[PDB]
Amino acid sequence: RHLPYFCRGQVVRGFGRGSKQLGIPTANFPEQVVDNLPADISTGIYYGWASVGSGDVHKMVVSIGWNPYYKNTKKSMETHIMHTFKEDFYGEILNVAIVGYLRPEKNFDSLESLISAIQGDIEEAKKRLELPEYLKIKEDNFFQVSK
Ligand SMILES: Cc1cc2nc3c(=O)[nH]c(=O)nc-3n(C[C@H](O)[C@H](O)[C@H](O)COP(=O)(O)O)c2cc1C
Ligand SMILES: Nc1ncnc2c1ncn2[C@@H]1O[C@H](COP(=O)(O)OP(=O)(O)O)[C@@H](O)[C@H]1O
Ligand SMILES: [Mg+2]
Repeated sequence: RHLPYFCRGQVVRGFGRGSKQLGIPTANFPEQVVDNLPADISTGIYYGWASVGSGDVHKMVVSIGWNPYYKNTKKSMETHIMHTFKEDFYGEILNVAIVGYLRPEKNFDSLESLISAIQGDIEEAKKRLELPEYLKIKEDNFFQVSK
């Protein structure tokens, strides 16, 4: 209902061990950005398009979850871009267009099942983003302003 959702934010570090350890880096936005999501953007896994600073637009998956740590029930958001970056981009602006919903959050009983799930979400996102209604969002002026 609030898709496609467009937002931009500084890329910031997270806590615990980064998902770089899984070969699947996940970029965070400051709390200010996540707080401005409409409530109807429920938790779960979404897919869409992203660029960093003035770079090209690439396919991405976003995880929207509950934060265990802040007062009230604050959400969290983290984006994995399906593009190999030559270096990190902390502090740069990540521009995102969230275009579709993949699945609700799920509980997994091992890292094996978690990693397999994430890889499957990525492969499914790549397929869904080829649909003409989603492929066109790559060309949105939203992304053209950043170049
Ligand atoms: C596409 C995608 C889907 C995810 N799905 C789930 C999920 O269904 N359930 C869950 O508990 N964690 C899920 N995660 C969580 C990541 O494994 C977790 O947030 C990890 O700690 C990344 O944060 P980090 O940068 O601190 O490592 C998902 C992550 C991604 C990228
Ligand atoms: N494909 C990519 N998608 C998301 N982040 C990437 C990607 N390639 C490199 N990065 C870098 O990885 C960082 C995320 O790594 P991660 O291990 O998840 O740590 P953290 O969540 O604490 O920032 C991003 O802030 C960014 O600088
Ligand atoms: Mg991360």
